[PDB]
Amino acid sequence: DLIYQDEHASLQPLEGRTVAVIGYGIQGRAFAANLRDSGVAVRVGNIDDRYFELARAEGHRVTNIAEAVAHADIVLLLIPDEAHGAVFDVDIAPNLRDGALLCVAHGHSLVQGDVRPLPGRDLAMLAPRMYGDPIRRYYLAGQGAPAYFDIVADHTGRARDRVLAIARAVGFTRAGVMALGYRQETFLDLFQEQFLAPALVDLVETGFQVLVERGFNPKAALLEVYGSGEMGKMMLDGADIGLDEVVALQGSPTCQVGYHRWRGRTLPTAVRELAARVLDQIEGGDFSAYLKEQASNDYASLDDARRAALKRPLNVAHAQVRAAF
Amino acid sequence: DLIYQDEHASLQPLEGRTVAVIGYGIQGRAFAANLRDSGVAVRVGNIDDRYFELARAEGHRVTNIAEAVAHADIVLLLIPDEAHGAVFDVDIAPNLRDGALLCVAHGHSLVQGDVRPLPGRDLAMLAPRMYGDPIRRYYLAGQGAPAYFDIVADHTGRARDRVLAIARAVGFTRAGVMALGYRQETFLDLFQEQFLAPALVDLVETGFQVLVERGFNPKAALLEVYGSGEMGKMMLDGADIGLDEVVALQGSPTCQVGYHRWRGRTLPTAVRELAARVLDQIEGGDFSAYLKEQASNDYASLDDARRAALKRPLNVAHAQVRAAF
Ligand SMILES: Nc1ncnc2c1ncn2[C@@H]1O[C@H](COP(=O)(O)OP(=O)(O)O)[C@@H](O)[C@H]1O
Ligand SMILES: Nc1ncnc2c1ncn2[C@@H]1O[C@H](COP(=O)(O)OP(=O)(O)O)[C@@H](O)[C@H]1O
Repeated sequence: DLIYQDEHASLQPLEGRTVAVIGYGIQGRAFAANLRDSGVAVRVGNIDDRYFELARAEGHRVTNIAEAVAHADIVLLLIPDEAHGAVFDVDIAPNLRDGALLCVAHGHSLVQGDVRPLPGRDLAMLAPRMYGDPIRRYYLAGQGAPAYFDIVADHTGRARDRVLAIARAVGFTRAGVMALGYRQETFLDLFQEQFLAPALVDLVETGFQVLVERGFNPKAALLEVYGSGEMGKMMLDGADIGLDEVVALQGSPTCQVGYHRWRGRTLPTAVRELAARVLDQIEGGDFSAYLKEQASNDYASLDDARRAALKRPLNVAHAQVRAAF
Repeated sequence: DLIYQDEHASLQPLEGRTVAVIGYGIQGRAFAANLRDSGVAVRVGNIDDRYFELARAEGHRVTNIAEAVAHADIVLLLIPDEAHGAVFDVDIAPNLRDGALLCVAHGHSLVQGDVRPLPGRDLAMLAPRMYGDPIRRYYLAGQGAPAYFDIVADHTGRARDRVLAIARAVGFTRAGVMALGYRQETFLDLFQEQFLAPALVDLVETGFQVLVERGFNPKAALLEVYGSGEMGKMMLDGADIGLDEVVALQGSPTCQVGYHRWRGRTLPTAVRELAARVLDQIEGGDFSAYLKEQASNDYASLDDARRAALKRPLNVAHAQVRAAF
């Protein structure tokens, strides 16, 4: 495994170079803010909207995307993946200076083919593992977000040092920056969204329903299941020292005994089989198909699931809790 | 439902009264710090150890437990439940001033019979839903922790106002303080520890194993499954606006579509049946039995599960990650 930190990365490759940040959302504003604080010359490329006005008002050298790319050596494409293909073809590819570098913040856009290698220019992924605002927090708190990187096209032979110079300027090198293919990163993102995320909430919901069906106070049921933030905190503390280690160091004897009675025995094999069924759907291409179909409806059936979800006892109870507290 | 806030509670019942905080751990130090900042006269009762020295060094009027109870009108018993029975019988019950109030921070000690009603004195539960340090943070941040309360013995007719005066002084009334029996609170605590907590980690682990078994980078697998804190953050953000609502407001279309494809369909009935099997074990008394047996070994078999857990691929991978980052 190949993991770079502050000692293995240098700010030298950015000296006298202009970085263009495309977008000024939760991702864009964080990168832009850190780069500037690290002494990197940063321009903001953005469309005529509210986000553009914010960048100008916060002192950044802000123009339309095309202008920003023309006046830049490293370009950071930090807008939604839905916009990449169009912006890439019209703004980026035509104006990208000879020997310049293009970076995306995950592999979604590269796997889709919306962003592609260009003869005479470098292309990379530099994907923080924390989305948006934390990147700004961690940085100002002397820390940084862990990140993956992949050199897609190294037509200069300078991509790696420049990629890691950005990674360092933004703070990612402090935690550490590991090498991993954009394709695998994309499949981990989708897997977290399609198996893990739903399965946590389904489980949380199952606990709520069983308590309510057994005549426990619904507001209290929801509060303990996740409403407290206690389940939230455990999973954040777990990321530091380990999930079992949280129970050992923080938990009481009555808690530890009870936890360990059911640890490794709550799930039938059926769960494992679905985790593989979900991966099949991502690697095989069955999801890539599913998604295109939703987008053709204008995400009509998605907006039904949005509204269907809020009718569920859990989301009914949540509204009743927030109102009361 | 009966939920009290700042407007429905008063600091008047604490004016010219002395509050004794038994213990100075993560719970004790937080209560003590807030009470003092709210202008309440607070004494600290503690045994001859490191925790006692900390209280004295931070300016608190600190003595042995028995002395603190004798010189107090409201007593807060904020030490481990293992110590309650002994401290109660020797220190509290013999010295508890006529018409004084005893409070515990959950129902564990009351259900066990270690803390009991006394003729001529008040007894209550005031249980914050966030354990330890957050109580201090939330307070200094102008906020407070949600809490449950139960009046066990109201021999004065003044218990409720004094309980809620403490609740307000500590900050719990800001969020809100709901009425709930100590017995139910105990069963929610144990249920969170025995079904939900294990089932989250089992699920997290299942995701990790499936990814590793399919030739994904183990360090990356663990990072995405919980190591990021992204799953942690979602469940904390979920407590604010709702778990499905987090996906709707923060998630991308590709994320939302994928999440909603598997939401409500990841778990077979077997899961629901165990959630009931776990409740049976807590209400029926089968767990109360299980626990006593572990304590007779001196928690020998628990220390085996502690060490067994750290051998699991997930906890092996966690060590490899933290070291690397
Ligand atoms: N279709 C589009 N074409 C170009 N830029 C866009 C488009 N849609 C949104 N943007 C820009 O992308 C940013 C949106 O950020 P946001 O929606 O918060 O997502 P993210 O977190 O991925 O940045 C803004 O700068 C906005 O102006
Ligand atoms: N057997 C005991 N008898 C009396 N006090 C005890 C005993 N064990 C621990 N304590 C006290 O209880 C506190 C322990 O706090 P800690 O272990 O962090 O748990 P908690 O979060 O429940 O307070 C300290 O003040 C300690 O001195």
